[PDB]
Amino acid sequence: DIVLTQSPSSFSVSLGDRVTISCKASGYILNRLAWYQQKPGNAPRLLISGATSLETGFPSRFSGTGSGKDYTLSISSLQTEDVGTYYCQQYWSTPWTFGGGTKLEIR
Amino acid sequence: DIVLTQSPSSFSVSLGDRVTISCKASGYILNRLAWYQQKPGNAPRLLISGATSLETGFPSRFSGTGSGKDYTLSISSLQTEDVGTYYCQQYWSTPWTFGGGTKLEIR
Amino acid sequence: SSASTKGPSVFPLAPSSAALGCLVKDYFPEPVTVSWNSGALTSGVHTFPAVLQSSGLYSLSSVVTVPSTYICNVNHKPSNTKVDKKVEP
Amino acid sequence: SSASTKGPSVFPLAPSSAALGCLVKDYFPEPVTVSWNSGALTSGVHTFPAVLQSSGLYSLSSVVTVPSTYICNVNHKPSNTKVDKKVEP
Amino acid sequence: AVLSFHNICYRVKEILSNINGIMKPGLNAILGPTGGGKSSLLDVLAARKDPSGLSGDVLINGAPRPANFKCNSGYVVQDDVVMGTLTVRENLQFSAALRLATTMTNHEKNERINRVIQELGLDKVADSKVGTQFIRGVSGGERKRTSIGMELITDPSILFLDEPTTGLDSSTANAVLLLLKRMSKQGRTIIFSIHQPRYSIFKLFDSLTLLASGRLMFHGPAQEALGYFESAGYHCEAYNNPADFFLDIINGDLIEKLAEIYVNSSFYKETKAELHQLSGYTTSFCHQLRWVSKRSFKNLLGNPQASIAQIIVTVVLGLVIGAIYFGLKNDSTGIQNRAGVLFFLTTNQCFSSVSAVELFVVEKKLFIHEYISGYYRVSSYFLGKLLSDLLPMRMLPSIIFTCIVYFMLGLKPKADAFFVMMFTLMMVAYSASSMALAIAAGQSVVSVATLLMTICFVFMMIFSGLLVNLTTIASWLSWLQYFSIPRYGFTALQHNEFLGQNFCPGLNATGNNPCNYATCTGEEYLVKQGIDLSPWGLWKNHVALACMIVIFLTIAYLKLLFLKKY
Amino acid sequence: AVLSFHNICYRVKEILSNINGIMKPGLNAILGPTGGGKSSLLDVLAARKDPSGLSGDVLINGAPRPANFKCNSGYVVQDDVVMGTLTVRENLQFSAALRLATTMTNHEKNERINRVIQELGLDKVADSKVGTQFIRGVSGGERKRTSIGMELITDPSILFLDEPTTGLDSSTANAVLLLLKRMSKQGRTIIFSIHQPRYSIFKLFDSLTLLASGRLMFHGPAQEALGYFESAGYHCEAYNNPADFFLDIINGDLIEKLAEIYVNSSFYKETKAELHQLSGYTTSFCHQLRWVSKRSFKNLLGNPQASIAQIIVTVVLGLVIGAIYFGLKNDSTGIQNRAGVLFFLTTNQCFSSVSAVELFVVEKKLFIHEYISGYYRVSSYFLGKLLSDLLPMRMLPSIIFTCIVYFMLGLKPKADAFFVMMFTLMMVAYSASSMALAIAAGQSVVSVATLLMTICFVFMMIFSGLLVNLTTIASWLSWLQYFSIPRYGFTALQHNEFLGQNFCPGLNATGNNPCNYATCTGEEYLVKQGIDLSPWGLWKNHVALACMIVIFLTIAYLKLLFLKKY
Amino acid sequence: VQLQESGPGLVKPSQSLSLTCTVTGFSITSDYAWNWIRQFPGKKLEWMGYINFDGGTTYNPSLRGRISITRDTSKNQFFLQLRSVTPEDTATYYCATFYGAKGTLDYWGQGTSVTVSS
Amino acid sequence: VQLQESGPGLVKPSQSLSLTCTVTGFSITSDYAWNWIRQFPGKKLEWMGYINFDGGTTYNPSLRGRISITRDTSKNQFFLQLRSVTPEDTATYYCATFYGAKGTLDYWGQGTSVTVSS
Amino acid sequence: KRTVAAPSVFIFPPSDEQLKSGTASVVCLLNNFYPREAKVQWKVSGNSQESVTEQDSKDSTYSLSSTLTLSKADYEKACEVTHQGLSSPVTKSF
Amino acid sequence: KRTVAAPSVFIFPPSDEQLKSGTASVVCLLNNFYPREAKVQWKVSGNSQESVTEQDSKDSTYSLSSTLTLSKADYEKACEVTHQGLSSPVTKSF
Repeated sequence: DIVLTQSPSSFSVSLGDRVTISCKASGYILNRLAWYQQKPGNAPRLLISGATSLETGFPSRFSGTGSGKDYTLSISSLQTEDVGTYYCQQYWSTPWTFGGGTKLEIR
Repeated sequence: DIVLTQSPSSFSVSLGDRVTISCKASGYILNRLAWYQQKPGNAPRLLISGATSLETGFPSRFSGTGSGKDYTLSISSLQTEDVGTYYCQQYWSTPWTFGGGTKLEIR
Repeated sequence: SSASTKGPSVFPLAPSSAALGCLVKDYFPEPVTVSWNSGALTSGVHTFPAVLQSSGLYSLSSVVTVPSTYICNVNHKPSNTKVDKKVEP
Repeated sequence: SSASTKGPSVFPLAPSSAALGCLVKDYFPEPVTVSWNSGALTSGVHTFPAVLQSSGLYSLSSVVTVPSTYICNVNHKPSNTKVDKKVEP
Repeated sequence: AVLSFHNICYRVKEILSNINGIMKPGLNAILGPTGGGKSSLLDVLAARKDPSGLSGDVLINGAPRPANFKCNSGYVVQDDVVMGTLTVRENLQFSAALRLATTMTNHEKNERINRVIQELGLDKVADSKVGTQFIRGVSGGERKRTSIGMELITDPSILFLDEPTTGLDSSTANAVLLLLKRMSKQGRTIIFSIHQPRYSIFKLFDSLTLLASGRLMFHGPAQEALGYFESAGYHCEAYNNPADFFLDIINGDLIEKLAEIYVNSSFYKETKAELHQLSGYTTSFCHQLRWVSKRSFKNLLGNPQASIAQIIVTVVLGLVIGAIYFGLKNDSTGIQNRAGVLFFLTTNQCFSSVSAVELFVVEKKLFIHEYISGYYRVSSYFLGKLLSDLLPMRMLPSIIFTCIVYFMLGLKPKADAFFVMMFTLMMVAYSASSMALAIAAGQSVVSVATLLMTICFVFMMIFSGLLVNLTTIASWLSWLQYFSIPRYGFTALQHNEFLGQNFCPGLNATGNNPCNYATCTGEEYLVKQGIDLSPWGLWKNHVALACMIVIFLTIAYLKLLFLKKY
Repeated sequence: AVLSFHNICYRVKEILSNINGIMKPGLNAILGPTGGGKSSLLDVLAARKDPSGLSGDVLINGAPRPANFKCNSGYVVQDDVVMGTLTVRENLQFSAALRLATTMTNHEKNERINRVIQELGLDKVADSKVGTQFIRGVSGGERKRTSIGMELITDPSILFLDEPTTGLDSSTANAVLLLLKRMSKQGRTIIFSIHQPRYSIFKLFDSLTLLASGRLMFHGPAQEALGYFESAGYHCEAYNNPADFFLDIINGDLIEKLAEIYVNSSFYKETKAELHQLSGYTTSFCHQLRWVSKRSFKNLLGNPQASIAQIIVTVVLGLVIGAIYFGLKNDSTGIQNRAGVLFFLTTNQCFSSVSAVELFVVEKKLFIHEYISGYYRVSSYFLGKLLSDLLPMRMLPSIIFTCIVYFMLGLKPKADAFFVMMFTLMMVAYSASSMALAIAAGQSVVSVATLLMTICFVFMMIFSGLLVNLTTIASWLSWLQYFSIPRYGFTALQHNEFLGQNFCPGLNATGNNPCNYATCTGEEYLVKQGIDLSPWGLWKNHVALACMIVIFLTIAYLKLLFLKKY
Repeated sequence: VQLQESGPGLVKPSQSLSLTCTVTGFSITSDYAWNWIRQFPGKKLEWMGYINFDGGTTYNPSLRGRISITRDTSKNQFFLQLRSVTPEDTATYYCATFYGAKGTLDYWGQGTSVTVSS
Repeated sequence: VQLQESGPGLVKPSQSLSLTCTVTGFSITSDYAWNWIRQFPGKKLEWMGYINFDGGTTYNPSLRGRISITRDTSKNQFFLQLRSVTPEDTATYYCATFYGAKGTLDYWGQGTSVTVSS
Repeated sequence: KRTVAAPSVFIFPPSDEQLKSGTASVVCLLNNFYPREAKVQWKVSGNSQESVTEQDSKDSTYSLSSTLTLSKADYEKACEVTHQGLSSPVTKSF
Repeated sequence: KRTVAAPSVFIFPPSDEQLKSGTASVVCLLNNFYPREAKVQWKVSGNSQESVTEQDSKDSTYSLSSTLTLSKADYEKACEVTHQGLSSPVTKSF
């Protein structure tokens, strides 16, 4: 199967700053990568589908900019609504797999 | 190549009536069928795209209901805005082909 | 047409000095056929493609080319108006 | 949620009649480590998962299970608040 | 009966120039160098050569040979054509079943067989197998006796033997010729050719005919030949064999001298006077079909390679395919797997059917001998061999493959779909096998037919529809697809599997496809291969395979009908 | 030189029991039935049999045979191994090039060849070809003389011939033995076996040795044998050959009785006395490779099927493929066409390489004779035959296919892509050919090796990656893919074609795909086949093919190193 | 469109776990594939399997023989049944919809916790 | 998005016809395929060919060897060039965009007439 | 391109027979013109009709025709063509 | 299912040493309860923090701990636990 690594388990960033989350695949994923945001006490919510397309209902402050085996999620000008845990997921190979998750513990 | 037949060259219909236009293919088309409306002096305008799906910016008074080799375009409760020439087109095989066109004329 | 059956008006016009034109003005249902000298001269005819009006009627322009007696007549269909018109030599 | 670097408050509470709990209240940055009898006892410890507050601060609950002198002390890293607390037998 | 040949000439270019002689009850030998007349005279005397070249006259008891003569006389081939996997009793029974009249009770035929098998001294081997590659059995001398007994069934007044000891050790060859001399004393006329006989053999002959380069060198009583050549001017020493001394004279220790002396010699004038003094189906088609089929079936059972080996390879390959393709999916790989496994199954039926080249080729010498001897019609032979050998060995592997693979792969779980696969795998095997028989029939060697078969299938397999999309080929090649056996099989199997399958999980593409290129159902795959979605799109392939069977089995029959027998 | 043998016994189970004799300048014949000692005694005397069984002693002029003896004596095979597409001059030149010392000038070797070719009476055929399937040439008598001359190059004091008259007509067999008697008068000791000589041959012999069932039955001067057997109690008539009369006595008109008589006979005691009066590389590797390669190249040029026919088939098949796949598209059919044409090209290099089975198998008898005779090392032979035959006939068809198909199809229009295809087609041909030589080397028949090769390629071709998607196979079979030659070729070709192609017209799909399942670029196709998109994903396949070449060419060499020569 | 998990929140070791999911605003036999996903106490996510709109089904190899998914098309239900349950998993369980053409989990239930222990 | 045909409206028999199409609001090298379609006097439609976003091109077999389509990526132009023009194929010529994933001609120019006569 | 042209224009007035009917159909024929794309305008504006036809059989010029339908109250009281291939338009009166 | 158990509750009051500092951390420990999911309320709130830890290592119940931060002006003037495993809360005072 394919394993996803998110390199930091947690961050520490100030409000209003830029932040960038990295997801590394073991195999080639050819942009079949999605990002999920989870607020505590709720289901994961889809944020990006395909490596680069943003879901309707999120602001253009978010964008994804990966290719090949290395993928990344950018927030430019992060805001107080963005605090949470972020996961990448591959959907190339039928045993679908999430990254370990990374937590933006806004400080 | 694939030839499309529209059976009548022209109709004759009253306002508020129901009308139904038939397109027959020579080969199997597997719903790769589109309909175009042309007003005189203008380019053809796309109406249905894939045998059953309707374009945003047309009334739900139109719908297409084909399968296999035989396809049809229905108008229930036609109106004065609908008068014109209608063509089917296949987009299955690489030499794309239109039906001979059929004209709606008021009665 | 907005509505059901009515028969054509017909008028042949004599030339300046040559060609003969007869106009078959407003009619429906539309499958009109036109005859010159009742079929005695089928050569050199051009019926121009018919018009459509804002009422939805149709009009047809019938022409012959010939250095010149003549008849323009029209066996029009559901109206049975077998319209007939004449000119002098 | 905003933390500037600030060190923990610490308090051990003696039991009813047994287990000892010391609470390491509000602190940041978060890499805290807690020590019982300054490392002379390590069996039967449970540090409960830490909280987070609306200010952005963290809190940790340290417990020992033992039929009982004791020290709770905390070698917290980025503020040199090496906090130390005692109970009598 | 006395057999007399007068002014015999034969041309293909002459090979027998002018020959005169008489042959009589007793043991009569035809000798000379191998390229000489020796074999061709035997085959003229026996009516085994084409009458178009023959320019003299042959009489029996002073009357012409009847056209029936091939049925009333025995002829024994040099290398034995006997069935090596039947027993001696069974080989004689097959000859008796077809050369004797239909009038006779089985006991009246066994009286004939028992008189024959006792007279030949075969009693200790009557129920032993006649020996094969996989079966040790009866020895080469007894194998030669067995072949003689197949001709003695009819009580022939004349026996012809081609080279009867040219293949046996000297201590066997003397026992074979001592057996033949005891037979000659029964009043049978025995006529035979030989290669360089020992003095120990040459003493037995009742007449000698000697031939070189299509000229007669001597004809007369056999023991007079030495005195004739010593009178003609040659010399034999002590310790030297006359039969080698004659071929030495022919080889110049010139043939115009030896021919002219014989024309002047006393033995010619006596022969010429004698010749001027002398010049004064059995059975139904059904019974032939029954016995041909029966012998052919015992032969199939008496062989490991033609039966057990192909069944074992089928079961093993069926389980290997069953493991590699285990549990087919309805996903992005499911089309590739179903296309590739069905393409393996049809092309494997073609290349495993190349073994049908061997059906008639290995039997060719036996067929021509038995056909000339009047055993059967070409119709009852050809049908009796299809019905016995080809039919069961093409049903079995088709049934076995289908029973093993079908439920391991998880192909469509419907009863008629399973039987349509089984019937389609079986039609492609008979069609490929019939093409092999059309290429092979009448040829004498397996290798050229096997190559031509293999070359045909690699070109047919390009036009199969897996490797190239047939809808894309230029119109001036495109009609070549109608000639391909693998394509009709593969199209029928793809039609049967793919109809009503889905391959995009989570996407119901049945009423529309939301993005044009996705290829999400088996109907989209079928039309993209140019296949017809109607029930006639399935069955059109089976009528095409039935036509290729009928055409190729006719070409195979007409090849045996117009083969040169002589 | 006199060759003497004392108390010879040999066992595989004994086959020579106890044998004693002396052989001398002159013409010495070994006779008896075919299964007797006759051939095994010749091969013991000649040192052509394994010393592990030999239990007696053999002795030349009163001194032991040296280990060098195989190089100092001539041995002529029964069926001639001479090069049928070289000339008589060239066959003698190849023997002279390797059996004479490196000291000698080409004129000093041609003096040896001229003395030999004149003494054999070959002068009218010195520049004629020695005869082949496609080439009429020198007749069987002069073909036998040519084989004798290849041994006379060294002036051997002893000649051995197995069965020298067997397979020749009686006038030729006399001319060969008359030639041998003239050679014996030069002081050479000539020792040979015969199958039943004519009286006119038997008069020539200077000694006779007679053997049956591994017992000696006479040894002495040849003309005394008749008087010995008539004294022992048998009778010869007039008109009968002594040489047939001896084998008749051995056949019982018992061998223990006839062996006991010989032990008591005068000729034994006289022989036993003398046997107690007695007993009281040449050349570099480079020169061998040079001449082996040269003979092998002249042989390749002297044959149509091994050269011209494979080139013609390659050009025709290249243009047929070039027409069917003409002008590849970037549409929904373009993946199927590129996958299928590249799969045809690699599997065709495998099945056309099955002809490499024939390389060593057809030369086996010639190799074993020349190796035992000390012509060359196994290393210089094996390399000199790879370098000459296998190397050019696997470059050419790979270059031709690439030049024809590439620009007809319109494969990637880049210089390095064209040369990577050409190199990949060439590596898969050498790898498949090396596997053929590993299966074939040391075997005696083409058919079993050809079947085993064909069975290997159909299993390798399932694991190629077209017919089954390799990412889906169960883990306990999946490791079988690493053993397949077609897969490394096909993976390297697919990598080279598909990178940077697009297959969905009117859609860009480099940064995203609007709907999944669509498969719109060659990278999506490659990763869906489990192929690696890095440059190591291309080259990994060529290091794998180079390893399979080195392993299989080592197995082919070790098979010739440990083959049984005796 | 809308989903809701339900079932027993507490189960014995070596027994079988069972959750219903009820769907509204869409038909489970019209389109899409219907998933189960679990989130551990260690906050990692595991995807468990699906049932497709045609009733075909697929599972994560980590759950070999333990899992099956089934449906009742009479009332838009599908069910997770997970046998030989063990205290080492003890996760929060979600049903979700896989959109097919887009490739993503677009709609989720609120999820339900399951406790497993002695 | 926005298309516009231009060129000579009148041409000689056996000459070459030539139309430019200029695109605005989108880039011709970005995504789609770019078509030419003609409508005859006595209305019927014929599709003529395309150039793709990568510069690959395809033609109707009715126009064998007569047609080519080419582009200038400096200024979002593509061109119909049709040689050996004949009075039998006077028509109204349109450029249009083929959307690829959807499969339809979604955007059209207003079209331009061409007259051919002796 | 056949050789470029202006129009030529002929008025088609009523017969001595037609005027008995209370209305008239006065007409204007446009002939020999090129390349197809004239227009007609009527003077002395309602109930106008016009139509156009293909190339002529010997020079390949076009033909066009147009109508004014008119009453006995206003007949006894002209067509003009804005063809752009002229230097300026042409007119004639019934 | 371990056997079901409504909580046990122990108050954790300040030492003889702590009250010298002007503020206090007064605490309430929840122990032996099951299955995880209880809550704590503070009497004589807002100044509160709490956590639940993992299963106990020998009887496989749970532990939880909770706090109030308080002043020398208001310490010397209880925690109540709500759990559904019995029909009522339980309470004790520092």
